[PDB]
Amino acid sequence: SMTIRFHRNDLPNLDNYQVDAVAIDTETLGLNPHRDRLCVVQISPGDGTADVIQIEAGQKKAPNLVKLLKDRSITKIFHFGRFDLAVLAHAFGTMPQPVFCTKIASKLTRTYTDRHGLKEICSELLDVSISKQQQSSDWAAEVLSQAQLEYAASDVLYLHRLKAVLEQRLERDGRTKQAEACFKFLPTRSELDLMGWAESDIFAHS
Amino acid sequence: SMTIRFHRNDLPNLDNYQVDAVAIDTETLGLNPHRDRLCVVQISPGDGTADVIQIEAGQKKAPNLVKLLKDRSITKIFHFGRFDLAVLAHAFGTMPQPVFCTKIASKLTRTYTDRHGLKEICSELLDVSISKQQQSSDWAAEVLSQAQLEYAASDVLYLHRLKAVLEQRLERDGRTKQAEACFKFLPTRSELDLMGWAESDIFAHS
Amino acid sequence: SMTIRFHRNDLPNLDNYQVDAVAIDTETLGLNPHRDRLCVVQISPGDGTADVIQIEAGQKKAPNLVKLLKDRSITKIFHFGRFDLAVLAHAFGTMPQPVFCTKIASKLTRTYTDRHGLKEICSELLDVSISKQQQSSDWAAEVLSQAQLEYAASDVLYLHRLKAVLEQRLERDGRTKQAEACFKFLPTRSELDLMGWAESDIFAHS
Amino acid sequence: SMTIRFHRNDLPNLDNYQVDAVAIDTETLGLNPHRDRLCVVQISPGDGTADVIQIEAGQKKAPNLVKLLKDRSITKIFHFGRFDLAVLAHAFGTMPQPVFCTKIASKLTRTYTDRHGLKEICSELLDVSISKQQQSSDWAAEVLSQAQLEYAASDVLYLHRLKAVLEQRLERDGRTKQAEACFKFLPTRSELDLMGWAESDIFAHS
Amino acid sequence: SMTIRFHRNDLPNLDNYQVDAVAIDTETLGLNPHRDRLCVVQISPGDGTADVIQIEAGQKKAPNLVKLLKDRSITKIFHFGRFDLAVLAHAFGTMPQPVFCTKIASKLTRTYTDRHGLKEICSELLDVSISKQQQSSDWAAEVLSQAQLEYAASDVLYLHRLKAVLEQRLERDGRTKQAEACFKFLPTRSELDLMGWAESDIFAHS
Amino acid sequence: SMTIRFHRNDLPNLDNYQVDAVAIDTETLGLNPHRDRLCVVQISPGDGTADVIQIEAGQKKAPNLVKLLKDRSITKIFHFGRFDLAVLAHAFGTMPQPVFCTKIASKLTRTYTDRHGLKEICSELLDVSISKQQQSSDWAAEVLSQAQLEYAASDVLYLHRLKAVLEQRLERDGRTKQAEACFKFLPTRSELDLMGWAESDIFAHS
Amino acid sequence: SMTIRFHRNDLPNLDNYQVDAVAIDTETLGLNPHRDRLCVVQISPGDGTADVIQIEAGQKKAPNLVKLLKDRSITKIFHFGRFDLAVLAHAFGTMPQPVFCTKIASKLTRTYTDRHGLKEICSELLDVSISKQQQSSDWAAEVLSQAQLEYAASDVLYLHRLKAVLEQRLERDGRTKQAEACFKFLPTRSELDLMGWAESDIFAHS
Amino acid sequence: SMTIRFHRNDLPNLDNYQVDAVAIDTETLGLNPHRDRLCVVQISPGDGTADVIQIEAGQKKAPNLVKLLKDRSITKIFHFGRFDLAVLAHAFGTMPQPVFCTKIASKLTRTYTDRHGLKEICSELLDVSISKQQQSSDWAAEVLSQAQLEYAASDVLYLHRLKAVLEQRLERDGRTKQAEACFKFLPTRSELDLMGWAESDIFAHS
Ligand SMILES: [Mg+2]
Ligand SMILES: [Mg+2]
Ligand SMILES: [Mg+2]
Ligand SMILES: [Mg+2]
Ligand SMILES: [Mg+2]
Ligand SMILES: [Mg+2]
Ligand SMILES: [Mg+2]
Ligand SMILES: [Mg+2]
Ligand SMILES: [Mg+2]
Ligand SMILES: [Mg+2]
Ligand SMILES: [Mg+2]
Ligand SMILES: [Mg+2]
Ligand SMILES: [Mg+2]
Ligand SMILES: [Mg+2]
Ligand SMILES: [Mg+2]
Ligand SMILES: [Mg+2]
Repeated sequence: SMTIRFHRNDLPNLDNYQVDAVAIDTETLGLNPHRDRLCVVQISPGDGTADVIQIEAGQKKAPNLVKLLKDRSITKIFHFGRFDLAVLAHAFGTMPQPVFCTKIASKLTRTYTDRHGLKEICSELLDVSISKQQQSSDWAAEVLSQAQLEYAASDVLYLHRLKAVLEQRLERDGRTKQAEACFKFLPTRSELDLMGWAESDIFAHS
Repeated sequence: SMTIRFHRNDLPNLDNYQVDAVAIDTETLGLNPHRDRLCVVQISPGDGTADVIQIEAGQKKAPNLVKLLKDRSITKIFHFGRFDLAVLAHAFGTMPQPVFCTKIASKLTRTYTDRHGLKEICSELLDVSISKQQQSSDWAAEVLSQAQLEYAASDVLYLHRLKAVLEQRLERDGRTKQAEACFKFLPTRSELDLMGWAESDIFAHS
Repeated sequence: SMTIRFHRNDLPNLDNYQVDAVAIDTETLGLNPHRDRLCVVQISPGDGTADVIQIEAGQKKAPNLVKLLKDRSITKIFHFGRFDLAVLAHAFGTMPQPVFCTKIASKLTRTYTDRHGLKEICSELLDVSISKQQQSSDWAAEVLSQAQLEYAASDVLYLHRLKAVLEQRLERDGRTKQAEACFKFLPTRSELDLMGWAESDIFAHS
Repeated sequence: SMTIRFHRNDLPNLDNYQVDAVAIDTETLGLNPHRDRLCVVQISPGDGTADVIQIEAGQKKAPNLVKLLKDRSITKIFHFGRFDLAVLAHAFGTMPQPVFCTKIASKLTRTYTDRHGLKEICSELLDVSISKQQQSSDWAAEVLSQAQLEYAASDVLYLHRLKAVLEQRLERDGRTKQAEACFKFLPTRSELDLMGWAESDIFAHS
Repeated sequence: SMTIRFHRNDLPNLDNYQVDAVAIDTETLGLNPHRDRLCVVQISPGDGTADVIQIEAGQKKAPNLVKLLKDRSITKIFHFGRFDLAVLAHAFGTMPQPVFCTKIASKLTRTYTDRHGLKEICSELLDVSISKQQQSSDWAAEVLSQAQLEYAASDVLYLHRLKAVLEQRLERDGRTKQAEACFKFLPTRSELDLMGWAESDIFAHS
Repeated sequence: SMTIRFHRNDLPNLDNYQVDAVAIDTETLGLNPHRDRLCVVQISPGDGTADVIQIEAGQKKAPNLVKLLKDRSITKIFHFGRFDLAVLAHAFGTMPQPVFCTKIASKLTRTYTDRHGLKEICSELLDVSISKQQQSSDWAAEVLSQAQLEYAASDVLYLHRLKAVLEQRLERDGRTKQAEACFKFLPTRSELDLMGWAESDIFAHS
Repeated sequence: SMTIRFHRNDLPNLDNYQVDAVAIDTETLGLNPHRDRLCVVQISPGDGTADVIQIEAGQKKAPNLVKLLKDRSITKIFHFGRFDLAVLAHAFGTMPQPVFCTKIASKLTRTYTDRHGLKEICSELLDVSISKQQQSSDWAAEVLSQAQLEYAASDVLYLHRLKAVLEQRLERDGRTKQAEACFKFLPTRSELDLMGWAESDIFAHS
Repeated sequence: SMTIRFHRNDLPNLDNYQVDAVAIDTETLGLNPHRDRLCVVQISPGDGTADVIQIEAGQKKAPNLVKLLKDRSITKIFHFGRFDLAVLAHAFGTMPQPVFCTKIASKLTRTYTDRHGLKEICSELLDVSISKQQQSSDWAAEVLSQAQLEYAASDVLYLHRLKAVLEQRLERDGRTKQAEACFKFLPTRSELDLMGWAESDIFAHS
């Protein structure tokens, strides 16, 4: 479709990615990065379109995508980047930075709710309804459905708008500096997950 | 005693504190910084002596101590600095930095135990036995006992040795960079505690 | 509308409030009064209308509303006043009294259920259906919607009727005196919450 | 002994009780006042002696003791009066008042510990060691041992000293007014226990 | 209606009750028999009709109903008689016996489910759909609704049919003798509840 | 129907069972094999038809079915065979082997979900919707309904297709060898359940 | 010794057992009667001596002991008979009756404690100290130690004294009738354990 | 000492290992094999001596030890081999087999206890007291203490005796075949741990 570009292995070029921030999500075979391989990277330059990239089993390189991940002048926007950063670093050897996490930003601004999922915050903050996938998907399937492409694109099509609103909220309630420190630490939080502390709050007393 | 110097309100001067790192702990009326005032600051320059400073109710200033807290060329060593940093920032208005936390360092090196208390790690890493206070203390008492001064000093007399050993262990098992990122974030972790997130892991999914 | 009067900062006058009891609720940025500011005070004199007052960030005074809060000849009716009393005292410096809490009264009369929410008790006791707000609201928004005004007004439009029925039930089952003692203590319960005991039943054994 | 006077049913007179406050504890057959009868009332006028009164099965009256319970000019001191007030009111028909509870006072002053038992607070606040009874006692036995009399007396011999110290601590940390409101409510808390709410915090949200 | 006869205080006579078994349920102000008075007794002779008896506050006698409760030649059928037996014994001073409990019988026969409620077992065993009351009822109300009468009657209109089917199932799977021993003990189980063991399995190890 | 053949006690012959694998499920009176007898065995040769065999109370033999269970050249396919293997071994004295368990295979392949029920995996892997039985069934009833026969047949009509897809997934993600070792152990796991370890993970540390 | 007579398989005669009550305990290979065989029966006629009977693997008969178990004129005293009754009935085919259980009697009299073990109640009620076995024993060993014989005898040497005291306590606090009903039901409680309800309180609501 | 031979990296030869079974344990930096490297392998040929082998950081080969691990004619005895098998396979690339696990064997024989630790079973089954290490050890230390060597040797010096006794117990209580099936599966259980199922019972329903 005009909204969703599908690719195998990597972006074909970075012509669409002369931007200051990109929105990223991933699909995997599950929540254990050492067991469950990366299957899809979905990314948007913020212009209302998305690229959905199918990652092959055993794929070690994605040079164009990795250029964006390494580029320190490009902010990588995630919703709950803690997981995606670990998966991406594990897959391609580069820990993306710098980052903005809309879920951390939601936790620091939407102090009246415990519901910080992407669907909930898109409805509340953007008046955008994204459909939640009900049946679980084998994202390692050789052929991905158009339904799967649409779900994957919906994860990134709105993160730039979400970041814009959450930055306003962070400034309004006075927590911009703390959010930024969380974003600076988040790559280390993901590293510690890969290293063996996925189940531990390193800052907890016990 | 020759090991422990007692002071009211503040250090009398910084003649003893021409150092690159200081060891710090505090005593309070309890674990809620908004309710439970700061009562004692104990600090050591690492030379085998300690200063124990009695903090008065309503005391808003401690200029000599605060000079050390603000001095970015002086590393402040804590065991579980997350709490002390919040108490100190709440009391005097300065968030101390930069910091080294021996409890975070223990969690990242002593991967074979869940026991990361100061007494346990001093015994294991330093062959130093520190006596644990058994009965709970009113640290807001007008007169502090010599026993209380000794307990307070024991909290800081060994942190320089502990940091030396833990830095070696961090380098041996390859986690120096992650530890340093945790130390950079820790002042924000303490800020978030004071701001209302004391009971939340900001990096958790839910 | 004729049912709902909107105001900024404060009631314009007390012409509508020559009454023996007022019904009050609040909206905030969340459940932590030290973190989450007061955003809305909604109040009804019991005549089938409601005033919805938008409270600005940093607002320290609301003189007309505070006159009602201080007036010991005016009973302040809440549903779960424990929270609202703490928020109001924190915002404006006056602990409202005397009070009647329809949730405490429900607990002492509706001994056949664990459901003591306002919607449930309005349906059962008054045959009045109030719509529950489904999506969470940013009550600190510069502009409040008419939907938000209606939700806020629904919190206070029926508390006088509810108190009338609950007083009858308290007398029928013989617990008026105990309810009144609870209402006398409730301002202290809210004070203790602000002081640091929000998570503790002060009367519990342990 | 000179410290402990034993009585059957009631105090023989109130010659020893021309005082402004009395210290009281009880022994029962267990923690359920409707099932487990009152067996012993122990009381001290604060002069370093104690009266231990054996209560018979089915005993409905204790006129001299009840005169003290009703006397509003005499403060009844308990450690955790919530239970004793319910037992006494159930046994003799009078809810004692006014009261001072050293356990509530401890909770409001000893903010650095979760240990608020009588033995712990006597050691810490009074430097008085009271022996804890290790084996459980049948307090309904026809004959009480001297050991049992000593345990019962130890419960009341020090409450006046404890109240003196805790009043100083309440004033030092600024919570005298809140403590007094708790003491005023406590008789109602005990009434609500007898009425069927022993397992419910009436002030809880849910 | 022809199915439901309403009475105040007691059955007018026992002309309808020349039977070998009666079906009984009750309504109360809640689940604590010492606090929550008996409000309704509903009873059926098994002929497809039901008597619904409104019990007044403070009512100590119901002579015709109590004749049935005491009559050892008449089996009293309950669904979960453990509660009703305690309420009835508390209200009128007679522990009904002998009894049959369809819930105990269900537990001993319907070994393939954890759902032993009356609605579930009537649907499964009788192909009879009884409507569950959704909103909670004040059964102490001076005036009971026809809806309330129908709910109360539905509790007893089918227990004879249920007992017939459950007796067949008990015989089929070989547990008639154990069921009968449970029914013989059940009045004592209800007595122990009234005596103070409502929260304890007396046969448990600990 | 042409899809479902009903039998009493046993298959009439094995003309339909000249196959390399059979799909099997059972129905019982509940989840405790020592208490809850086998009531139904449902089996399919994989050709789109199913045999539903009613097992009588006290039935000790089913010679034709047991020939299939013992035949080591015939793989017995189950969904969660752990339970069925114990029930079958308990009923007829033969532990079926070798086996394939689609639930173990699902756990080893569908690493992105915790939902491993037959309905869920048939929908996801086969695009086959099987209706879940909502009301609980007495499977020991003398007469089984056509609805019950259809539910029982649905348990086995698709297991050959499910095994085909799961074998492909096991090979794709590299866990065929581990799955096969689990299938070899499963008969012992069921034996240990019958022997008294039904509630213990024998491989757990503690 | 003169206190302990050892036997293989059975009592040699009943010359010592012309009594109205016997005290009984057992030893097994564990707490699951279907898995863990009976190994020892220890029994006392109440005269200060005990018989310890070693039960062989596969032993189906113990005629002299079983005569006592069946004899309805002989009360069988246990501490927690619920388990021993199931083990004995499983081993020899006779459910012993009538019974007295000192643990049920303790629960109904010692309302001031949750500690109802034999050692605790012997110390408190009899002033008799019995040594608890610290290391776990293989009671199926071909040769039992004298230490094991002494432990086994200590289980029964004092139950007659314990029953005497507990009967007095039951009469004093008015619960003799309820205790007797519990003793009448206990054989059924043990039957239900053997039948498959060992983990269920049959009288519970859910 | 004559009992303990220390080696760096590997056994110097297999002259001592012309045996049918070897006893093995390991020491690591913690319980996560992907994070916590192998530090020590301790092994005994069953002759009352032990070899303690220090494993270097990054060591990928131990050819003589690995010859024993691969040798299918040599049974590898562990206490809780589930962990050691994963650590050894992760370190050197060979999954040891066949195996005997004394902890699984204990679980299948010592049905009267939940205590299956090596110290407990050595005391009970062998009358051998092994000292438990109290303080936690850094097993990655460049220099291991003689105390550490003795602890490590104590883990393997008695496993042959333990296996001898447990085989007798397995035969006595009839579970040899089930134990052997568990031992055959255990290498797969350890593989599944390394693959990502360390926290899941693969045989559980859910
Ligand atoms: Mg996604
Ligand atoms: Mg994401
Ligand atoms: Mg300290
Ligand atoms: Mg500290
Ligand atoms: Mg509101
Ligand atoms: Mg409210
Ligand atoms: Mg006492
Ligand atoms: Mg007391
Ligand atoms: Mg009912
Ligand atoms: Mg009922
Ligand atoms: Mg089935
Ligand atoms: Mg199945
Ligand atoms: Mg025993
Ligand atoms: Mg016993
Ligand atoms: Mg070891
Ligand atoms: Mg081991």
